[PDB]
Amino acid sequence: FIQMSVQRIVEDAPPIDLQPPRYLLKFEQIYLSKPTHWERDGAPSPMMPNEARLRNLTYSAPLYVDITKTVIKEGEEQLQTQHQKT
Amino acid sequence: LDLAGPLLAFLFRGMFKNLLKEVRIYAQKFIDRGKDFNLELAIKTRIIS
Repeated sequence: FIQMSVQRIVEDAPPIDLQPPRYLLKFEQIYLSKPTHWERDGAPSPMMPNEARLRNLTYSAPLYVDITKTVIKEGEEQLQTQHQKT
Repeated sequence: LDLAGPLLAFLFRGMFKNLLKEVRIYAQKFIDRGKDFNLELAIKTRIIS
């Protein structure tokens, strides 16, 4: 599931269509990291299952996806801005 | 037999579609002026999480 099915679900989703100028959103790839805290000061730290059990935390990992946003201003130049690790 | 992978895929398709729907709604509401658009505030991580 984590390796194939998440990528398939993200990719198979229809591109968002919006509008005057017109805007399109596409999702390129997904990335998963090792499980990590978001501690209250924002500092990263690897979370061990024992600590998750003790502190009533949830043992989870953040999901990032690259998003390409293309804006059409009718000026023949559609500007695409790609965002890494969203 | 539906194991963890199919069960979570079924659970995740709808949540990702809801994320897309809310991005559409917020983006449309914010772009009716035509000013600009930014992604990072238009995505609600709480939905999936």
